[PDB]
Amino acid sequence: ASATRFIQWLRNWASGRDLQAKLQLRYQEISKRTQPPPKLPVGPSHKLSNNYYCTRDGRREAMPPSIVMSSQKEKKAVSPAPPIKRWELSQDEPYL
Amino acid sequence: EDNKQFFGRHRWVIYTTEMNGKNTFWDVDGSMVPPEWHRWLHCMTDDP
Amino acid sequence: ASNLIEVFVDGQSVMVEPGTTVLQACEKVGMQIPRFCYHERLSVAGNCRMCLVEIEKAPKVVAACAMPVMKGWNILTNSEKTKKAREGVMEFLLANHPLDCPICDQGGECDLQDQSMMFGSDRSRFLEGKRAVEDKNIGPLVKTIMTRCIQCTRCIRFASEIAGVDDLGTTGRGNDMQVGTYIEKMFMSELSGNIIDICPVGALTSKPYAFTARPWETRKTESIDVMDAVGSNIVVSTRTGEVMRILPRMHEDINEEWISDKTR
Amino acid sequence: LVSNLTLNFGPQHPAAHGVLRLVMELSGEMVRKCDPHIGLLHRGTEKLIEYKTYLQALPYFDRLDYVSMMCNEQAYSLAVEKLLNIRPPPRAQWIRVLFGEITRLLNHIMAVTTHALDIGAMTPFFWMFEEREKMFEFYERVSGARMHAAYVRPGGVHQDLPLGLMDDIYEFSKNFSLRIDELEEMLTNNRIWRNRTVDIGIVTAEDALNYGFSGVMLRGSGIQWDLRKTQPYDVYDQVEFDVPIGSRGDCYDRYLCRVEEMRQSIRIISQCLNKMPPGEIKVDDAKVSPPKRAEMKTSMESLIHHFKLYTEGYQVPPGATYTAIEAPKGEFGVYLVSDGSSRPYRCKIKAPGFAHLAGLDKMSKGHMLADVVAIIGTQDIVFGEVDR
Amino acid sequence: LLKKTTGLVGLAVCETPHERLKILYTKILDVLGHIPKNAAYRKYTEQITNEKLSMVKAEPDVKKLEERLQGGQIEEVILQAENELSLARKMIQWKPWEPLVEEPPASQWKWPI
Amino acid sequence: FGVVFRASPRQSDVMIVAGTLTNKMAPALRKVYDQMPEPRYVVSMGSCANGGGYYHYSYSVVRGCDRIVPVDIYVPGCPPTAEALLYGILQLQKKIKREKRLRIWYRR
Amino acid sequence: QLITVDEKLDITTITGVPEEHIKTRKARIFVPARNNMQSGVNNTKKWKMEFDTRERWENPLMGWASTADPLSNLVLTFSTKEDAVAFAEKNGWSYDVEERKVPKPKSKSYGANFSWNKRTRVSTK
Amino acid sequence: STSVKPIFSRDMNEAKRRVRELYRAWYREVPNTVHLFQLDISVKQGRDKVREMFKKNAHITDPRVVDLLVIKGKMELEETIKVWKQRTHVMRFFHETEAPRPKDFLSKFYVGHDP
Amino acid sequence: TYKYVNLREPSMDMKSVTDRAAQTLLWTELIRGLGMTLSYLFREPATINYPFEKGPLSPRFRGEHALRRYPSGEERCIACKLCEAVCPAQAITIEAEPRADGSRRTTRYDIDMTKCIYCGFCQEACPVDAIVEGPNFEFSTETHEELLYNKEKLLNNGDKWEAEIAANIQADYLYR
Amino acid sequence: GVRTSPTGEKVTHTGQVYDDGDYRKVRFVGRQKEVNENFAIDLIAEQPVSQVGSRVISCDGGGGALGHPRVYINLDKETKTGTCGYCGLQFRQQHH
Amino acid sequence: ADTRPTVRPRNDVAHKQLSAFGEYVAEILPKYVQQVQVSCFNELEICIHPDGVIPVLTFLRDHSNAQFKSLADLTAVDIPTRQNRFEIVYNLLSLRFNSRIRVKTYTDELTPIESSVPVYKAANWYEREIWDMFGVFFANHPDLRRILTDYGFEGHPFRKDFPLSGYVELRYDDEVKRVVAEPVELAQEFRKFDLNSPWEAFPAYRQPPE
Ligand code: SF4
Ligand code: SF4
Ligand code: SF4
Ligand code: SF4
Ligand code: FES
Ligand SMILES: [K+]
Ligand SMILES: [Zn+2]
Repeated sequence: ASATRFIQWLRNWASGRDLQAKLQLRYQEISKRTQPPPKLPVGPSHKLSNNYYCTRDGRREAMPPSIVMSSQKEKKAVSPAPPIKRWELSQDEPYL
Repeated sequence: EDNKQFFGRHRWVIYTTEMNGKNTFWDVDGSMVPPEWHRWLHCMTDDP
Repeated sequence: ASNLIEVFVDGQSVMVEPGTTVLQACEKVGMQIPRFCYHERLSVAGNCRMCLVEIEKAPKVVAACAMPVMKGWNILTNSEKTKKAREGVMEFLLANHPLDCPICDQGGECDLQDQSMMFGSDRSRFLEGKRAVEDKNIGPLVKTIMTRCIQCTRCIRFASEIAGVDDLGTTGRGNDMQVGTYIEKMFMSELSGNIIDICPVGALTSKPYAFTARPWETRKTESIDVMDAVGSNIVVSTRTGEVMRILPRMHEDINEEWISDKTR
Repeated sequence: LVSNLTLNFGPQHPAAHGVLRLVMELSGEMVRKCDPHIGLLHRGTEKLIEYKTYLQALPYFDRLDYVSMMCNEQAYSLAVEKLLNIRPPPRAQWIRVLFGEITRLLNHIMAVTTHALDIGAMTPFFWMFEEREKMFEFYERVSGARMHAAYVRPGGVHQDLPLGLMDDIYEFSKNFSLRIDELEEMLTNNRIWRNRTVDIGIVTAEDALNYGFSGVMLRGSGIQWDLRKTQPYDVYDQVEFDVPIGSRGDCYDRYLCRVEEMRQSIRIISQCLNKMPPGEIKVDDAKVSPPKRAEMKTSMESLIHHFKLYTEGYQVPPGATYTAIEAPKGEFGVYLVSDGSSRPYRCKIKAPGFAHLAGLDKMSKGHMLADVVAIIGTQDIVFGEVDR
Repeated sequence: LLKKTTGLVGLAVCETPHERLKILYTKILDVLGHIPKNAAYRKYTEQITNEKLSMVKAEPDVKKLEERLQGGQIEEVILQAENELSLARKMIQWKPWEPLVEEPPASQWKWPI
Repeated sequence: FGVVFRASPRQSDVMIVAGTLTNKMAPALRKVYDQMPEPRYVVSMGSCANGGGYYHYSYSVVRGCDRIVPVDIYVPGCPPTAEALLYGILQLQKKIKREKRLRIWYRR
Repeated sequence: QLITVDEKLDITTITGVPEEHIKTRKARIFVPARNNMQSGVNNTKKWKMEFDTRERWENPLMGWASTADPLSNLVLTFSTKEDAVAFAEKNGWSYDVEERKVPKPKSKSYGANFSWNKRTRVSTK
Repeated sequence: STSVKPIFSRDMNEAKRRVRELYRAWYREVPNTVHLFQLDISVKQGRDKVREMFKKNAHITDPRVVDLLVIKGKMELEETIKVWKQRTHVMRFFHETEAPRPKDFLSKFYVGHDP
Repeated sequence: TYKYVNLREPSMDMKSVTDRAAQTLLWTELIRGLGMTLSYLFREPATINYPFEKGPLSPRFRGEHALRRYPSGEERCIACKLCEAVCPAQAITIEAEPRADGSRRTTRYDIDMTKCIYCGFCQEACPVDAIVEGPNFEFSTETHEELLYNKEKLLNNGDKWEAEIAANIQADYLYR
Repeated sequence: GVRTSPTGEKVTHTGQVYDDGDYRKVRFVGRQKEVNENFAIDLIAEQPVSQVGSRVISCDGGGGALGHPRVYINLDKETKTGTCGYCGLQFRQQHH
Repeated sequence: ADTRPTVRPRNDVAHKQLSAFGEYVAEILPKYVQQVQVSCFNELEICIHPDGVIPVLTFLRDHSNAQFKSLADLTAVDIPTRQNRFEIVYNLLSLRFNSRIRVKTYTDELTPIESSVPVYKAANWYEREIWDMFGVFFANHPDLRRILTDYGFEGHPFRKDFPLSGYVELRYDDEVKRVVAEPVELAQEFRKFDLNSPWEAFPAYRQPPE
């Protein structure tokens, strides 16, 4: 920013940009190093009623794998899942 | 200090020529900064 | 044999002798009912209520440790009606308990840090003050910090039914109640050192071993004792090539799980 | 075979991608075969992790691909979340995405610049690396460590964003796009750059699938495939960005693809800052998420769960799984296997550069010796994850 | 009308997809004859080829055909077909439909240990 | 500070071992060390180039590059922040500045 | 097709262990005892295998616990006794098996605490 | 039952063949190895060492194992032939720096604890 | 949703062709390349002056581990071995015995600053905020032994920097 | 209190010292045995006891979140002073 | 999907498809497939007799309903508690159908598995690694040798019975002017923490008695 007016124009002309508007170095727009103390929000399970852990059990709701065919003990052909769709060309800017 | 330079070059320290018996007129090293000024010097806080 | 009676455990029938406790029946299929006031080598008391379990089609959860089983019962050990009981019971035992884990000796091998994690809720809704009890000096071996006591009456039944001494007991009423001797008496006996084990909390920790090493950095190494002819099986807990302590090892034929004070 | 040469990168030059001992079989000027030796950095990461807790193991994934750090941690985090059967809070999913794109900016800047450093193009290395320095602060101001943040953990993140950060990330993003346009003003249209990366290392569409390629290698030869679009994980289903696709298949397109991905990262960050939601930063499940110090020092249960989660860790249900993400270089994933204990039984790390390097032999056929420089670079090979 | 490029490197453009596909699906059905008619592979492969071929006849134009086949680019269906065909011949040598070759040990696939 | 970016390994002046030192890669490092013309100062950078860092107990990791060569300056931190590394280099120059070759020679 | 090899299985020569640790170390097979401080018996299930102990001296510089044996920290888990024995047999380590010691279950009865004529009755609660 | 899938050799009679094939491979290579790496041990010493490693495996009986032991040998030789190894890797079989480790009983009882 | 990067068709009109022909024989795009570089010559370098200036850091920064003391002066650490049990690299060694006055305190406490990975876990697991990491990082040493900090070295550093460690923790303990 | 051995070496608050014959002290030759002189045990004893009214008083080391966990200290016994396990500050009930 | 932020929302539709796609492969190649199971986090598992490595992998790569073009991953899991201690695992991708399947076998030290390089060129190196780190041998591999370990590594690291610290540590010796090797000695031993909690964690996975 300290650059003189003559130099400011030159490096815009050579690069063909408004370099002054978008400078590479931070001067003051950054946040100040000190900020007022925060006050963080609490989680959705912070309650004093009807909040037993057994209902929101993260892990015990998991179960072992299910077994489809086990050797120890007219149907339509089935794919592993629906076939992928065809992506649509980006209409914001389809071509570079 | 000079807040009219870009971030990083706006807070610099000039080192004494002597300290703790060492002739630091030349052999200046970053560890000579006392802890209190370290927080301000490294831009960890605003108030000196 | 025709003595047995079929009892279901989640429907999985298993035959157990009449008079078998609910907890014992659930042990056969590998389910270890959580407990605090039970020890199969000590008479039954049933006061922690941490073992409460559901009985199929009944409005009341029956105490696992003491309740005899009748024919054709089913024991739901994972229903929501059973998790509610435990989470509630573990809600109380951690109410008056202090924040001593970082300095309590048992921290790392505690029945209250484990059964709290597995069974108890994950947060506390206690907004009041805390209890605090004054310590006792009952010997140069068993360091005692009774603020962490949770009234299991193990130390009590053990002394009256294993060592044969009748010095330990509970005095008072209700939450004011305390566990101790009520007088400055050193509970001394060759078996006296075995209350350091049964006590599931840091309310009675070994004094020589105190502030020596956390349980999770020691390398156990089964061995035998030679202090006397009985030859008790023992686990020589060590660390960095340094014998940090000695603990009983289970063996029914020789010494169950007790070791004389000298051996300890 | 005429005269096999052990072309070695052991005397590493200023490229900072690792050390590579290369054994080739030339025929005069033209190369005819290759045989990379990759044991030079195998530290055994995949074996140590079997002795650590899932929490203790997290920092390893940071040191696999040491230019795409937070992306790596996210890959590991999703795997543990998936086996834990819990979801991070919605605010956490945005933060992780917010830095995934920032990390992707970090990775490409290294990839494009050093890939240009090797070919003698030295000026673009600095300009963009200055931005890397600015981005390091965002890493440093949230996690306190310039590179190996370990910010992302199973269950969300560790600490919430400090004040004045999002208002400062926005400052970086706004002017950043000017930086790239300067970069393109010396690489894209320059004829010297074109001569080096056009019709070089062309990979056929079918082969790319067979050898096991992923990322800009697959999408650099037409294949329409990006896990951020087909198998989204956190919020990518709730943002707008166009997966660039090349057609020639040569190096030039991959260079174009990477430069285009960085722009498509800005279009995402612009949406992360505006859509950032409020709430907590970690799963409110104390048994998996250790409580904040405030509750630990006040409540009983809040302490125990801070006394076991830092000595024994959290148990994980028995099982195994493979989870993958569109890491900057390519598909990245782990075949974690848990047997019920707080320590993983096994953890195979699918490094995207592992397959992209084995396929170097195929790509190097019938090209001059100097072209292996522009071929290895275009694959963005970092031997941190090749060897592990 | 014909495409200039297929959108992929190493997958050229088929001049007449209609004629090419009718050869392959028809060619494939020939190979499936040897495979025992009770074999599962024949039962399902047969179905997935009759439907594919049937739609080839209906549409006279390439573009509208693709969006009904749901195999991606029309050329990709052709290259998919070749691998499908090449598999059929091998399956005759392997004879997968045979009973299980050998059961696993008592606790081979048991997890956790 | 005059510290150029690239120099031929056989016309170097100081080696900055940065990163882990695998058993496979160890012989190459020693070979390079012997080709350095004197004076040659070796600087260990990071924590895996000092004591094996995170990988101290890895079978295929040389527990500290000092085993393979004699180190002059040790820089901690994994990674040592780009500024800390610069302190080491500045520190090295002083360490050189406290050398008195000729004086010792004159007093032989 | 399939040959018929009728020899005792042994891979001692391919694993790569120096013989010093093969014929010398005395592996140990046992069901880990119960840590008496707790009543949880989830860790008395799987048969662990381990070697004998060896001296740990003290590093003079810091008094740490240095060691030379690389197999001191080696532990393996096996589902049954036989699965463990085989792994030792096919590697050469002279093993020593110890029988599982299942706690002999007891006949607990709360109602005995209050006896008319049995000494089992307790004088307190 | 002992029905086991073999690797290369269906019986010891064929398996022992590759061993003799292999031994010649080393026996004719030791002269190259010494000169290639400019080691400082006479061509005679290498073959004598070579016999030892072959000799210590004489007790083997399993056809599969001998196939495996052979398979490793080719890799060891191929690295040596191609000069992929390095002067250091070649001498690791001889144990120069290692001082004489005592082996008789009274030697052990005077130095330390290792049996 | 995708997009094409290199699919431009050069229009075959004479004027357009003359441009691509003009570009080759006059190096114009290369002349442009010399332009961007020229601009950067007249920009202001982003080089700070070290050591007279420092790179901006944050309160959360991780540096040289140190051990704190209460305002009274007493050691905060109570030898709970959480930090040892969590340090991923096992760079922490600890021993403790009941002090003369019967208070749980350490006797041997060592951190291996070469096995450390500077992960910050130690300061996370401390229930009493004893072991922390100061904002210092310039502690390169000429010998390996110097980088093995025992209890005495850690305590001195804590006392040495405590005027700052508290200042950083003060501004940042709320986020934790 | 830094009380030195007759051999001339300082003694730490842990009491360790390299006695006369041990060679390990040779390392200090040309260098110094760095010790910290702010002995923890001494400083706490300097701090005075505090008088409280009820039998139970709560200690947190001051600062709440910046101090040790909260602990409640019984004070029924008057023949001794209650002590906080973490910080060690003492308390005592007054005129009783 | 459900209103519980601390739990993972199940996607049952994808789970149903795998079960439907389950028998599809169990019926088609019953000579090899031993066991097919689907995990609750939507991941299909196929258990195959080791012989059927090529018939099964080759099928899915090319069948008209599998189309698993790319090999995601290939490793092995050492498990010393089974007669076939090792356990190969193939992770397959399918761009067309956008799904992943996992195929597992079982082998041991002395029972090689046919190289799958013909099916996929991806496994050219992954099979070197498995041999290098675990010791399993792959038949007909074009070029099988060590890829990771150091030259002349007398052992297979990733086996569960291989000590973490190895058997030899390097060092430089001036007497011989070359790097050397010696039996490993550690300044500080690797402390072995014992973490297992003695209380049953998940009742669902409980192994029934013996
Ligand atoms: S007994 Fe000790 S470890 Fe257990 S909860 Fe109480 S204070 Fe914590
Ligand atoms: S002293 Fe121990 S065993 Fe006795 S009641 Fe209290 S907690 Fe239970
Ligand atoms: S920062 Fe991490 S690795 Fe370093 S001492 Fe602390 S816990 Fe250990
Ligand atoms: S975690 Fe803190 S209080 Fe506990 S031992 Fe470590 S430094 Fe001391
Ligand atoms: S164990 Fe049953 S109430 Fe305590
Ligand atoms: K106890
Ligand atoms: Zn206090």
